[PDB]
Amino acid sequence: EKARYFTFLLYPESIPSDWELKLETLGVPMAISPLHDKDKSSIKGQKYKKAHYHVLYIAKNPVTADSVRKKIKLLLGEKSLAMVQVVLNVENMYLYLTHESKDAIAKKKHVYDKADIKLINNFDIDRYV
Ligand SMILES: [Cl-]
Ligand SMILES: [Cl-]
Ligand SMILES: [Cl-]
Ligand SMILES: [Cl-]
Ligand SMILES: [Cl-]
Ligand SMILES: [Cl-]
Ligand SMILES: [Cl-]
Ligand SMILES: [Cl-]
Ligand SMILES: [Cl-]
Ligand SMILES: [Cl-]
Ligand SMILES: [Cl-]
Ligand SMILES: [Mn+2]
Repeated sequence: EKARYFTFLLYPESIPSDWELKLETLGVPMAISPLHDKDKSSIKGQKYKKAHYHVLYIAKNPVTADSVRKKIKLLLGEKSLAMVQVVLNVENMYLYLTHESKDAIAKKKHVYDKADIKLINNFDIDRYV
């Protein structure tokens, strides 16, 4: 029930305006997706999912997803995050940030620009695969 690689979603309405600088205070590598403003909705009668970011988070040692959730809530506020997911395939999850994983492309998801990925704490995907 512990892991090193995690992902979670952040939504503009429920994060502080200085959320990115606050993540920059943590001591773990992260990759932040481009803004996902054009993802297809799962809600009957809507077109777009609520604009959000995806964060790929690399713990230093094996930890629980709950521990990561509590850490981000203490940093960004209780309303900032509902849950944290474990990542088992870190390369595919990195590519998912721009919907360029094989599964994202199979599902015809909206492709984003890799230039809009933000790396914190010298994230380098080659180290984690
Ligand atoms: Cl930290
Ligand atoms: Cl962006
Ligand atoms: Cl850690
Ligand atoms: Cl951690
Ligand atoms: Cl833990
Ligand atoms: Cl995964
Ligand atoms: Cl997918
Ligand atoms: Cl999509
Ligand atoms: Cl596209
Ligand atoms: Cl890249
Ligand atoms: Cl750095
Ligand atoms: Mn998305």
